[PDB]
This record gives sequence, C-alpha cells and structure tokens, in this order.
Amino acid sequence: GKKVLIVYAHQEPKSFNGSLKNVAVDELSRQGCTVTVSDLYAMNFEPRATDKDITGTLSNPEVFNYGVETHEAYKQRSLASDITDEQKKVREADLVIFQFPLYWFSVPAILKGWMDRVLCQGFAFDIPGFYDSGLLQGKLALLSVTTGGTAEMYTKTGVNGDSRYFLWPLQHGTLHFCGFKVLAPQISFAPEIASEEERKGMVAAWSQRLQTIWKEEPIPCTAHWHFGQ
Amino acid sequence: GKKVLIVYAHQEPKSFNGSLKNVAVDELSRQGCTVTVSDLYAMNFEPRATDKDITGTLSNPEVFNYGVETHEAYKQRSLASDITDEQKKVREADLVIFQFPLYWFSVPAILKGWMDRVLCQGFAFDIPGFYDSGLLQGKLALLSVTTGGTAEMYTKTGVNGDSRYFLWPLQHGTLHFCGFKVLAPQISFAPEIASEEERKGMVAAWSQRLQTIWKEEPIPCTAHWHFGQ
Ligand SMILES: Cc1cc2nc3c(=O)[nH]c(=O)nc-3n(C[C@H](O)[C@H](O)[C@H](O)COP(=O)(O)O)c2cc1C
Ligand SMILES: Cc1cc2nc3c(=O)[nH]c(=O)nc-3n(C[C@H](O)[C@H](O)[C@H](O)COP(=O)(O)O)c2cc1C
Ligand SMILES: Oc1ccc(/C=C/c2cc(O)cc(O)c2)cc1
Ligand SMILES: Oc1ccc(/C=C/c2cc(O)cc(O)c2)cc1
Ligand SMILES: [Zn+2]
Ligand SMILES: [Zn+2]
Repeated sequence: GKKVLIVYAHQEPKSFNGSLKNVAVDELSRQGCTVTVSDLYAMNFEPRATDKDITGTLSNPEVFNYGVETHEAYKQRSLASDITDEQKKVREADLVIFQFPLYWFSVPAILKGWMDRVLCQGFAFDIPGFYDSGLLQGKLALLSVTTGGTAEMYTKTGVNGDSRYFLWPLQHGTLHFCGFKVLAPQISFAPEIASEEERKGMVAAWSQRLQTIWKEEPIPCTAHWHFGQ
Repeated sequence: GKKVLIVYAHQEPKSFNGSLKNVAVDELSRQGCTVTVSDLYAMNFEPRATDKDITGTLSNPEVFNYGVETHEAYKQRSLASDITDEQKKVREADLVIFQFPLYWFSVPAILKGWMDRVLCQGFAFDIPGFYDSGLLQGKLALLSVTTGGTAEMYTKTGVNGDSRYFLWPLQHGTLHFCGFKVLAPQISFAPEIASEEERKGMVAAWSQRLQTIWKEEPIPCTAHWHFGQ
C-alpha cells in the first residue's frame, strides 16, 4: 500500500487548482492509496518563521536564531503543534504532491511558509545528512504547478525563459536537499485563458499520469537538467 | 534627492541581517537620502493572499480569483490598508533594497507574502506594462541576501550550484517583470561560520558599495546573465 500527502495552496475550491487536487485525491483513492490533504488556506496555515514556533525555553533568548532554535526544539519535542502535525503527515507519506498556482516564479507565500517551518533540521535534513543523504530519502515529491503564462512564454527564447529555470529553488534547493526523489513536474500552462476542451485535456493528462505514478523514475535533479549547462 | 525603501525580513535585530540593514540606513541617511524601512516581522506583516485583501464587496463572490479581485480592488481603491501602505512606500521610492536571509533558495515566506500581495496588477504591472515596460520602470531594486552555504558551495560545480541560479525567480520573474532596473545582488556568504573580522569585512563591503550606489548600472536581467553559457 502507499500513503500520499497533497500539500494544497489555493483559496478557491472551484478553481483549476481545486480540480487538479480533486482528481489527484480521486485517482489515488481509486488505486487504494491512503490520501491526506493539507489545504493550507482552509487551515489558515501560519507562514511566518517566528519564536512562537518554539514552545519551550529558548536555547539563546538574547540572540534569536530561527534555524538553531527550531533544530533544538525538534530534538526536545518543543516545536509548535501545527509544525509537528505536518511533520507526521510527511514522515508517513511515500509521495508528497504540492498543488499550487505559480506566484512570482515560485510557491504562494502560505506554501513557502509550510516549506520554511515544516522542513527543519533534524526532521528533513541534518548536517551531515542532506542532498542524497537527506533525512526524507526514499520519499517521492512532485510539483503540480499552474501558470498565468503560456507554454510559449516559458521557453528558452520566450519572455519567461524555460519553465525548468524556475523549478531550481523548489526541486534542488528544497526537495533534493531534504533527500526526496523528485518526480518530473506536472506543469499546466495558462488554464485561465485555455479553452474548455484544453482545460479538460490538462485535467485528463494529470489523472492519466497519476495512474502510473508508482512506475516513474525521478528526474536527475542537477544543474544540467534545469539549465542545459 | 533620492528616496530609498528597505524591505527587511529578519526576526532578530542583533543578527548579521540586522547589521546589514542598520549600515544601509546609516550610509543612505548620511548621504542625505530619504529612508524608509518595512521591518516585516516587527509589523507582523500578513503573508497570505486571501479575500481579506479586498475591503467591501467582491467583483465575483461565487468564484474567488485573487489576481482579478486585487486588480479590481486596486482600480477601485478597495485594497487592504497594509497593502496600500506598502504600495505608497514603493511608488515614492527610487530604490528598493530587500534585506533577507536565504530560505530554501528564496525569500522567507513573510517577504514572499509582501511580494505576492503588494505587487498587484494595476500597481506593479499591466497589459502592456511588464518586463522592460513594467509599471515600476525607472525604479532600482537590489537583493541583499545572506546564506548558510559557503561561496564554494554556490558554484557551478558546487553542491548548491551558481548563486545566480537561485536569483532567477526574484530578479527576472518578479522584479524585472514589474519593470525594476535590477542592480547586482549583494550576497554575503555564510556569515554564521565566518570570523568576527570576516563579518566586519562583509558589512564594510556593503557600506562601501552603498557609497556609490547611485553610479551603478543595472545588470542585463536575462537568461544568459543567470545561466550562461
Ligand atoms: C501573486 C500572483 C503572482 C503570480 N505570478 C505568476 C508568475 O510568476 N508566473 C505566471 O506564469 N503566472 C503567475 N501568476 C498567475 C497564476 O499562476 C495563475 O493565475 C494560476 O496559475 C491560474 O490557476 P487557477 O485558475 O487555479 O488560479 C500569479 C498570480 C498571482 C495572484
Ligand atoms: C527555513 C530556513 C531555510 C534556509 N534555507 C537556506 C538555503 O536555501 N540556502 C542557504 O545557503 N542557507 C539557508 N538557510 C540558512 C540561512 O540563510 C542563514 O542562516 C542566514 O543567511 C544567516 O544570516 P543571519 O545570521 O543574519 O540569520 C536557511 C535557514 C532557514 C531558517
Ligand atoms: O531551519 C532550517 C531549515 C532549512 C535550512 C536550510 C539550509 C540550506 C542550506 C544550504 O547550504 C543549501 C540548501 O539547499 C538549504 C536551515 C535551517
Ligand atoms: O496579483 C497578481 C496577478 C498576476 C501576476 C502574474 C505574474 C506573472 C509573472 C511573470 O514573471 C510571468 C507571468 O506570465 C506572470 C502577479 C500578481
Ligand atoms: Zn537537485
Ligand atoms: Zn530579467
């Protein structure tokens, strides 16, 4: 059996992102997978990395260092419960799907907040214990992104550059760093201006891909894959 | 005369980021510049893009579209006051400095939230004004970043890749898109493991660069600058 966590970042359930999340739950549940959804806006998920993320005595209350304090709080079991709840969902997952609209060539801040606060030292990685030795090794991760910009816009010679260029901080700096095996991203280009038929085709392509998701190999998460260098 | 806005994202005033922000205020104020600081954690700045960003009634209450609603709210002077306050600081600025520690090869979520919510359609860009024609054309922007990783790690053959690879979503996808002239980033590598003398050298390098900031030309914000090749 497999456990899937869907980390979802969209305000509107009737949106195209909402439809992609719903077909992921539908298809994976049909396969007999165990499915969990962290609907960040519905949870009013806290995005800010603050001293409220530590419930116990701070290691150094004179000079607050978020990384040091959260690492110590993880080992002491004194992290805020909203962080621990997400870490339990991640720890048990075989696959983590991130479903979000592209905001400024990145994740919406609420999802950036989940990354910043949930993936702390001792949990996601350690020093040493990062990249191929990351603590989330063996787990799969997949970015399912929607854009405003068209596929043509997202080309080497297009105004936005190749879509792989913006994946680097998420895929390499974050997911690879934590030891995830990164599956090929699902990019659904410009659904808002696409036709009804094209929108249906994009949802069908995602549902169809999920049917064989457990057969895929991860991408080689390198500078050459992202930039051709 | 010149107006400078410093958008600052660090929880601890005694930090290295705090020292960089303080020397930027000191040097620019000494030059006779008009200086404003948006200390995001001190303001408990809201990072989430929600329907609370629009005051009064929505354009379409049946299906909530953040982009459409904020664009309409901007034209109708119906945006939340925290957004409008930031837009006034940006509108008047000749230079916007972003001072932040690197979080997951990107900005901390609180600063990602400022970008998501402040830089709305009608304000920062429109059709036709984007990239070179962006509504913030003529304004300068500068990313002053601190990292955990060393300069050696941030090379093309290093574990993290070239530091220019992670700048693409911030410099091109956000700042250039809005029409800013992007000044060369200030990257201060691994201050935490640097000696007291090295930390002083990095702060002095920033203070010295600010002395001739108004003489600089912006970078050519292209795929070739970031990835070339
Ligand atoms: C704050 C904000 C920033 C955005 N930044 C980008 C961007 O960098 N690139 C892009 O192609 N679209 C961008 N968009 C457009 C969204 O990606 C697009 O509206 C969304 O993917 C459509 O999916 P949906 O219908 O489910 O909302 C942005 C939208 C918002 C609200
Ligand atoms: C949530 C989080 C994520 C981080 N991600 C990165 C990263 O992607 N790359 C990096 O080199 N350092 C990363 N760091 C380390 C910080 O960038 C580093 O501690 C900071 O720049 C030091 O500046 P300061 O002493 O003023 O805090 C991260 C730290 C935190 C808390
Ligand atoms: O609380 C924390 C959470 C995350 C981090 C991440 C650090 C990091 C450092 C690098 O050199 C490369 C990278 O890809 C990530 C540090 C503290
Ligand atoms: O409120 C907002 C609504 C829409 C957007 C879109 C941004 C965007 C940024 C890019 O670099 C390329 C692009 O094709 C689109 C930003 C803010
Ligand atoms: Zn990688
Ligand atoms: Zn550019």
